Amino acid sequence: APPIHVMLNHLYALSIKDGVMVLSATHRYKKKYVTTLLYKPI
Amino acid sequence: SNSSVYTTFMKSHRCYDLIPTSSKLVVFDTSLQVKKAFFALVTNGVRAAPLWDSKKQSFVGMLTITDFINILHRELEEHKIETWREVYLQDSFKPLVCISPNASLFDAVSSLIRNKIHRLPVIDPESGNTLYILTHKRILKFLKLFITEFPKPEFMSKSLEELQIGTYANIAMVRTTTPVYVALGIFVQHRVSALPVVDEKGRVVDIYSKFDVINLAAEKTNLDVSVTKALQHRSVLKCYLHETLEAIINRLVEAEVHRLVVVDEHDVVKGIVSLSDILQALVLT
Amino acid sequence: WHLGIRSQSRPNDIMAEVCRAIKQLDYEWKVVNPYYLRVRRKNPVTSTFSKMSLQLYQVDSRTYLLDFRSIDGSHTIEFFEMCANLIKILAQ
Ligand SMILES: Nc1ncnc2c1ncn2[C@@H]1O[C@H](COP(=O)(O)OP(=O)(O)OP(=O)(O)O)[C@@H](O)[C@H]1O
Ligand SMILES: Nc1ncnc2c1ncn2[C@@H]1O[C@H](COP(=O)(O)OP(=O)(O)OP(=O)(O)O)[C@@H](O)[C@H]1O
Repeated sequence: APPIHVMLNHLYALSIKDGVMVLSATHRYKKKYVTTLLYKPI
Repeated sequence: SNSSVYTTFMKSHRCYDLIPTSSKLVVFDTSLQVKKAFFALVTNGVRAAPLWDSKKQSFVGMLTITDFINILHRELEEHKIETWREVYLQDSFKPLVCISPNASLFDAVSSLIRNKIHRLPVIDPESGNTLYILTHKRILKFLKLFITEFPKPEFMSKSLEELQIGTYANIAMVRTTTPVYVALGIFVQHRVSALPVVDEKGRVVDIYSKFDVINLAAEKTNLDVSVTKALQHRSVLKCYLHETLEAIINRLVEAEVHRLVVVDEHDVVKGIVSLSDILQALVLT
Repeated sequence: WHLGIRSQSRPNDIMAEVCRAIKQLDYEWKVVNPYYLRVRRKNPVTSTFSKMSLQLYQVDSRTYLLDFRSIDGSHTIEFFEMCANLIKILAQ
């Protein structure tokens, strides 16, 4: 059944603490790469 | 355009130019609790963060030390960034100021100066993404790399008095005896980053900043204490009018500090030159 | 940091859950592969579109990895929000 800088565009996560969730991902703008971390209340 | 070289240089380059090849951007949702946001700032080692409002699906502004200062000046930590921004109707009155990657550095400096802010989010109009956060310091370093490396204008040689750069009236200062809460009030009252600490003579002995106040408060032990005692909890740079603008700049950038106290031979405070004073002098002028 | 989320349920069940979660979400979805997907969330406020992709990988004999990939307000942040909602429902 299921199949077993590549990461570019893939969701990443720190484990949840204090009811806050940290989502991160690396996206490319032109020749620059931005890793964004979003702290959002669960 | 030798005497306008820097202006030309800044109009020549984009905000995209001083964005790092690889960079990390910490973003808060406005529903976040102030306390948790504060701790998120510390663990990441940043002094400010862009704000994203889920209801509006938009970036609504920045969370800075000043916002904490205002808050402290009025459960502070239990409430959401939203709630606090609403108390001041911040989104409406001081709306987000952002700049495009393709906008010029000159525009960035101008925007920072005219809006009296230190953070300028670089947002891509195409995706709406925030790519980077601009500051006077980062722009100045960039300019500095250019300054040191290409022929200088004659005014770079001119002294401070000679050029009239800095602020020499209505200087906000504190006395060693001054309580911290008093200093708190004057911060909010004068919209200034740091306060020279002076003795009975008026000579400068130390510098007190908004961060000192916030550090003391996070300690949760009373604001009534004087300024020197609070300074003992920690862990000065000055200039002379006769010194050259170029020498002043190097000094600023070398110690990655934000301003100098201008002082007399006896160290009595005469003035203050900050990064913004420098940028406006070189670039905006 | 962790890539996507993990699960030790049977692949078909995992995918049955995702579709359910997506429907609860009201996000439209399509099926490229039995365990791969493309999810389109239209935007309520900005009346725009945000699209992402889900691919189910196996990791070992007993474990599977659900991967979230965005497709080229803020698009990065909206991508996070779309993922967050999905995971919250799957968290239950
Ligand atoms: N780009 C911006 N758009 C809208 N408001 C802003 C922006 N940057 C800062 N502010 C607001 O302006 C106020 C002053 O913050 P500013 O960043 O200028 O100084 P600060 O608090 O000393 O921060 P820093 O530590 O960067 O100096 C803060 O309340 C902040 O919310
Ligand atoms: N204690 C002070 N009293 C009066 N004016 C000040 C004081 N400190 C700075 N200024 C003046 O206020 C303006 C901005 O001051 P501030 O130090 O907040 O900005 P800045 O430091 O240039 O920004 P940055 O911290 O990024 O340089 C500048 O013209 C500066 O000359």
